[PDB]
Amino acid sequence: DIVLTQSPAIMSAAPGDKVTMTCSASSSVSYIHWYQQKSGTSPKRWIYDTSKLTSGVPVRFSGSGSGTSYSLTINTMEAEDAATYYCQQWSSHPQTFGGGTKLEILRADAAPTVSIFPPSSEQLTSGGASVVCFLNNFYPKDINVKWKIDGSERQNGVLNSWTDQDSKDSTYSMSSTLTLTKDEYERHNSYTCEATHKTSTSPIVKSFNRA
Amino acid sequence: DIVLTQSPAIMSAAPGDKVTMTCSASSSVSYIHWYQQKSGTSPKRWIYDTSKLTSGVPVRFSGSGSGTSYSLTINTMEAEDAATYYCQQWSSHPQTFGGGTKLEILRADAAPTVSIFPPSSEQLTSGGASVVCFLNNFYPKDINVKWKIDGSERQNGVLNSWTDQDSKDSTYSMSSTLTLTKDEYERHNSYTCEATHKTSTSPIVKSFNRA
Amino acid sequence: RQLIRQLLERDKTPLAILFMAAVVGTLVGLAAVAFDKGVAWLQNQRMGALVHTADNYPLLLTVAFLCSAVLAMFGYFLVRKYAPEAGGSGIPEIEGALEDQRPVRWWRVLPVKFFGGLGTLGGGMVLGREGPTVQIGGNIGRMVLDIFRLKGDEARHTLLATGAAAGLAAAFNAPLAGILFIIEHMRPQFRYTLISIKAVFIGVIMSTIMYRIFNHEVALIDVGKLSDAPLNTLWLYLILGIIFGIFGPIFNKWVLGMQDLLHRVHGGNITKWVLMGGAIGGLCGLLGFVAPATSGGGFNLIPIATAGNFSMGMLVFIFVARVITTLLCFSSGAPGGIFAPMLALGTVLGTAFGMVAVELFPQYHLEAGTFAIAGMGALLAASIRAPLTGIILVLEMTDNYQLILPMIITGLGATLLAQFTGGKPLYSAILARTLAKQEA
Amino acid sequence: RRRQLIRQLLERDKTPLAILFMAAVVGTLVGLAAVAFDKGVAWLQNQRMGALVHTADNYPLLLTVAFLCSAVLAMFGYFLVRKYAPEAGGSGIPEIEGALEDQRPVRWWRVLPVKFFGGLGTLGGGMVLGREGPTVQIGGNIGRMVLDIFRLKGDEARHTLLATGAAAGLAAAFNAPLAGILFIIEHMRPQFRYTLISIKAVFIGVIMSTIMYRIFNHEVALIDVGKLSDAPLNTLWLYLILGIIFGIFGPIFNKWVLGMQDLLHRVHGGNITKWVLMGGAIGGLCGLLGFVAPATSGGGFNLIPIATAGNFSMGMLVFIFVARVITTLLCFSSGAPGGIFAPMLALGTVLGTAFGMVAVELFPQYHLEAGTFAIAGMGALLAASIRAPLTGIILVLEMTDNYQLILPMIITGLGATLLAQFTGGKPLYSAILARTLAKQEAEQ
Amino acid sequence: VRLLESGGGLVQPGGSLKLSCAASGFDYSRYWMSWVRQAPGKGLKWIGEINPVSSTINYTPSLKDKFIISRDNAKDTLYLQISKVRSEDTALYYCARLYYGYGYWYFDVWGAGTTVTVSSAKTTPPSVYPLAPGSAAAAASMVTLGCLVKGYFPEPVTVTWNSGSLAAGVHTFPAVLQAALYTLSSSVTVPSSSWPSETVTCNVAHPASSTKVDKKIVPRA
Amino acid sequence: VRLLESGGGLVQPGGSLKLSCAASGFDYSRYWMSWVRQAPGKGLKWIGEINPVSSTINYTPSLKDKFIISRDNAKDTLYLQISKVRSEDTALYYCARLYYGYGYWYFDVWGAGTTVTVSSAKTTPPSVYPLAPGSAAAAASMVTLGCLVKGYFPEPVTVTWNSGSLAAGVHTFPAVLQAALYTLSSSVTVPSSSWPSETVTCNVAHPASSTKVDKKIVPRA
Ligand SMILES: [Br-]
Ligand SMILES: [Br-]
Ligand SMILES: [Br-]
Ligand SMILES: [Br-]
Repeated sequence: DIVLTQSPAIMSAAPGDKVTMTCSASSSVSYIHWYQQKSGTSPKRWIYDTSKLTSGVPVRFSGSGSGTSYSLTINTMEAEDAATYYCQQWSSHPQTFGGGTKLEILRADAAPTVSIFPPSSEQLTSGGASVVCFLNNFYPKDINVKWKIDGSERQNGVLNSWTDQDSKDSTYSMSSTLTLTKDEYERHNSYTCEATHKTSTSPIVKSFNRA
Repeated sequence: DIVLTQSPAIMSAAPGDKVTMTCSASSSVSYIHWYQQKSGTSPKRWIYDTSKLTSGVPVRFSGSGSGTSYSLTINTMEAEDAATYYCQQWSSHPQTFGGGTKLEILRADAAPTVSIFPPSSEQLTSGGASVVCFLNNFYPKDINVKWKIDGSERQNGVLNSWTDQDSKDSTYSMSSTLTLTKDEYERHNSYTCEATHKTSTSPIVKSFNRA
Repeated sequence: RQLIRQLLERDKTPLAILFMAAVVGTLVGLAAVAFDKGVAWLQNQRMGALVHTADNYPLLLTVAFLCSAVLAMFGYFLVRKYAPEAGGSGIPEIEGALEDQRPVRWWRVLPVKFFGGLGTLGGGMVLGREGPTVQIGGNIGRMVLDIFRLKGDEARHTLLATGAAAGLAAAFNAPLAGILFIIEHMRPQFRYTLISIKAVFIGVIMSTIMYRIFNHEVALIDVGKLSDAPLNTLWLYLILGIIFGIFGPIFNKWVLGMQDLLHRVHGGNITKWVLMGGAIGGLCGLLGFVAPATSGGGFNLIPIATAGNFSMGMLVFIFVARVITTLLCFSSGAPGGIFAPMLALGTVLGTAFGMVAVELFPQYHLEAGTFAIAGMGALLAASIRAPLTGIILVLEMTDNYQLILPMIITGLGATLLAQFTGGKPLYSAILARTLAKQEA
Repeated sequence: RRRQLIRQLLERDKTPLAILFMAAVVGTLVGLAAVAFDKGVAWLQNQRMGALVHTADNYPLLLTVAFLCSAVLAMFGYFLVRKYAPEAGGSGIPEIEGALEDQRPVRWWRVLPVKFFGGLGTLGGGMVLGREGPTVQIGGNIGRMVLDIFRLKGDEARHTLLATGAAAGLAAAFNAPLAGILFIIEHMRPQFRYTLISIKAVFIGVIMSTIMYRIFNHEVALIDVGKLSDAPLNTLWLYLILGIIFGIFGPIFNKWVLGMQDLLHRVHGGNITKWVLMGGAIGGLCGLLGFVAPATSGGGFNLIPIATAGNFSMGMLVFIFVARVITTLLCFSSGAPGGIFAPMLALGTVLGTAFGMVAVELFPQYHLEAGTFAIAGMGALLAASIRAPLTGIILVLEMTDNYQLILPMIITGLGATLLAQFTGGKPLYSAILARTLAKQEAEQ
Repeated sequence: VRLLESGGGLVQPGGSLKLSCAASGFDYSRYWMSWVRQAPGKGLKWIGEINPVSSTINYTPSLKDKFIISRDNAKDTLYLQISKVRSEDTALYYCARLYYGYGYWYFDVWGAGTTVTVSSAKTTPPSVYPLAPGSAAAAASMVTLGCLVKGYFPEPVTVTWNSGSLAAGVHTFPAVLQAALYTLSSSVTVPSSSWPSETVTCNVAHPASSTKVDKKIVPRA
Repeated sequence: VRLLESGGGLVQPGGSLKLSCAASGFDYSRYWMSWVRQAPGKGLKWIGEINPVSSTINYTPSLKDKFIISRDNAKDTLYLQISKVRSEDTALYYCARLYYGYGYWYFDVWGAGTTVTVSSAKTTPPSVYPLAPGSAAAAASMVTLGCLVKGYFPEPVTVTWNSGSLAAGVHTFPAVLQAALYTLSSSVTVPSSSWPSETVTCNVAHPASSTKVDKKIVPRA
């Protein structure tokens, strides 16, 4: 069962660049196909029989290769190509897929949009209290959110979560959730959420106070 | 608009007889089809295109004719051969069926087993009085039922309904019900149900006295 | 000098011929139909007669044998007595008739072949209804030539062809195959002819209608719509073709050689013959019970094989057994064609190839049923050497046009290797053997 | 005559190995050739589709850029014919047919490039012509080219490789292997005497070509019609009627194609300038009509599905018929490189559908679907004009795949071929070589 | 191969309904479908048909848009819409699969049917009464018992003695409609030895009014 | 042409479940059908194929009946039933219609997936809480609303806003596992001159517990 292994596991590039990822096979395979898997969607037949394009795939794409080496090439990548691509063969049963190449987009700076949200009525009614912070549409993807209950720093109970890169604007979004008991969240007044990002020398802060 | 009419409206024959119906059309007919219907079941395709037995139809049946008159026919008729036969053309448009011919198992005559019933202690509670009289199991189907209230003839409030020919023994049954108000009923003593058949020159009287 | 004669008067058949074609086909039609009902009827009798003895097993094997035996003998006799030229298929005889090297003794052959085959086929012998219908057809074409006194090589050759055509058509419900048979194979292919193709059509049409007036709404072979054939798969059909191409002449030898070996058995004596006939015919009706797949026309195991319902074992067995029973029935002069039993042989061999291919190439996503259908007319290609006729015959019967490329390949592949391994059109080798005993 | 045939029945179906190999290469070339030609015609039609977008606002400038665009291409084709190979106008099948009678030369060095690029222009502009003309003749020539390049002696080799070229050519034009083969044996054979055309070779040719075509233009059909309904025996007479209609109309059409060549000759006199200009006028009309009414112009492989499904009103049918009779004559009769086969399939489809339409409302009893009358009538004009029924019938059957309609098709076909004869008509591809040969000698 | 039509019942005059017919055991596409109705007594009458690609729908010389035949091949089901209903529309409705032989089309396979009563009358349940015989008449060798299902609407009811086990020699008489209610009676002839010694029961179901009742036949004391 | 897999969700180790994808829009016979896996954030791994007449069914290197792939052409449905489920089976199951170009088969059209989670934790419906601005919105160009989905068991949920009429401006953040319960939030941004002006609703759906909550963002009064 031919083992297929794909060029870079992850690769950045900026719209305009010619992009190539390669598919390497242990034994010798012929007529491989490629699948595009955009974030949160299902794989889509992209390129097939080595170099034919599935109807609907833009002419910017092309396939090639031969022995134990194959390649998918985007001639002038576009930002809407951000996806994990999978090569697959079925020239020797059982067919087998590669590990995927996650194509990342490089794109100009974009500063996050911070939004702070208090524990809800319904939530407190049930005993909990989560304060939610939304850092939206930033790039690059490295961001440092920082929680300050009544001026002092908090790290006990915080959970983070990042989206994949977007397929239109190529930005990222993050959310940080501080989780506390009702009594806990109540023995304090002013809550702040500090976002630090290459786009601002001084951290972005949003804040709410119970009073 | 083409009209088909079948010669025997009803008819009778003994197991192993030469049964022969008809289908005659107001205008020119071609390749007619025959359907057999038993009571309480969907019609079935029997003969088609003037005379072709359907996949299961026993070989004793047969069609024929042309132009304006066709015929279903049975050599060695059976018990299970009793039903209604509807001819049907589509030689022209729109298509049309015939009246039907009911074929019925002619048996040896039988005398009606007459039975008479007084109103329920339940019907009377709630001011109703129906006196039911069952004339069961008799050949032919012709019969006359007549009621006598204190020896006196009654023609108002009678309701008769014959069953179709019995499957078990090709008899007939008959049901006369006499409906009166609880008072109207209680103002009399002797109720008589008098059945006249061909089996006897004297009616079968069955009665009851409330006393 | 007159360097013209030009082009107008191409496709200009005399109206008289065309009308006569219509009547020829209509006759060959009904004739074919009636013949066909007869064979059915008689097979059915022996089916019912096997019921009156369904408890006593050894008495059953007897009533089957003797039953087919008596019918076989009847047929073999009706030939040896009244028309010897109506044994075998009778296609070579009709072919010779187009070269004017054989006579069309219709007054004899018609009733001889009809009732004759009606006996061999009836007993459940391994022979096809084509032999009878094609020849019967051909003669029916000559009968109407005579009865209406039609002058010209055109009329004679045309009505004789369209008869043999309408005859093959009605035998398979295969109008195209009928027409193609003439034009591809049955035409005297040493020079041009006066065979009017427009007439052949008319004949085939009328015949096919006649066949469909009666035996219709049901197909002779139902196979359903098989899968497709990916380009990367075609090579496997060229291989299968090659196999049929090497086996084609080998089978052609045996049919021929077997005619010889079986001649000795009777010497030409119409009693030892008719007896040896009823021996095989008896063997058939017997075999048509203990294993139905080794006896009879073969139109039964076709669907059962294509669906791959037979194990690899039961296939090889069915193949060998049917090679045997086919030779015994045909080579021994019994009235009845070899086409049908060749279709079954090819089906069976194709399926076997499919079987193997399926487990050697899971990548190709094969279905043995496609190799069956490619192989079906492949023996007709490597033995009759009439591939276009067989390919259209299969395509008309099995209806899987998506397999046309694979069929054409197996076909060609067979026709090619049959040539190169030194083989020859069997219906030519037989007319050649018959004319080489007339002159030598 | 007697011992002659005897034993010599062996050496039936004995084609020389050399011829068989050469057929393989012939087909393979005719294949790729046909494929490349076909891609070219597509590309050019598409350019004119893209060019009509750079002018999709200004309506009168659109009607212009359509016309002129098809006009320039037509003229280029008409020229490439009149200048370098006159014998490559029209279909070119009668030319290939003559070449089998050795009454016409196969000037491959000329025709190949002339027909290829020539038709690639007329077809490209969206003229009402079929790719058969080109591929059958191109095919035929490709067969002769390899004969010469390898110097092959014998009437067998010459005729066979020429036939198998013409065959693989028709095959690749329709993805119709059997049709190709049948074309030769039914029709294309020199049917005045016997031939040395090896049928086993024709096969290999057709096979190779058909594969070549399928290596590229595959997974999609030229005509998709879906599986139509069946035809009850009591319905067959309606097909013989339709056949008769095609049979009376067949020679009537054959007159017009012929007479129209005449009438159009005058307009240019034989003058390579008035011609090439008259050409680009028709070619221009086509690319224009191919916008304002697409169903009146182009190959016709588009209205076939749309008509069979009965999506056209009886009115739009009658119109499409008239318009296409007109545009078909103007394109073919005027020497433009490109066959008349495909346009004839459309005309027959359209007429069969019309008959079906009427039949459907006259016989609700029969439970008709006009779509079957379309399919029966599709190869019916090919039967009463080319007089090659068995070829057209298998052509249709290979393209539309409704074998249940074989009986009705055979009947409409034969019904057409019969009445074409009796009304006094003649195989169109024969009446055309009869003329080019007659005009050749009458010019001495 | 089973056709199963449903969707009939009680409708008020001037109302509408949607009879359904669900196919199985065959490729429901490929076939022309049809509706034929049988008015009680009367005979068979054809409503209309519809082909597989819905491109043709023919109805009887019925007047302007009375019926609307349609089909959904996706669910393998045939629909009939009858609007502006009348007494005339009171009938048993069959869907049928259309075929042919020589091409003169016939009604190939039919369904069980659905009954459509069109009337103003209100759905009322049945009152159920035993018909034991009076000690006036002879206990005999064969004893006849009974059941009066009185005044219900509409049809049908179903009568079955001793959970339908005692099926031997039962009679059920066709119900009779008087003054917008139905009445029928069921007979049963049983050996003198079997009743009253053993319990004969009368099981009546009129599901139109969600009625299930069982009336024990006891002798008249 | 659509494929809709289902019947995934929670299975206990050693248990077994019948995944089942419903096909429509193409003749479901004539098509080889297949099943491919995707473990959370890992690569595609083929499970098994099956031909139209269910006569050829190949699996990947697996055991006795680890996988058992069926198919019901009567219902255009494909089945996969995994038994004795170990945790490597915790993945997204795709059903793919198979096809070829030149002949080497590819996975033609893929479904949307079903998730199968091999765990013990009881299936838990989400608690959906609305996150609205802090009673003192800066009232900028846009306003950012979100609703928070807390404590539910198997993945996934699928949050959407105004039943999908609110397409642009939405961000559903990947869930995070914490004490065997998943938690996520979704973010929507709309013109401030449009809310509270118009109503903004949070349509959370948790398929595994068949629960579906529809929360409305109540402007902190
Ligand atoms: Br012979
Ligand atoms: Br034979
Ligand atoms: Br020309
Ligand atoms: Br042409």
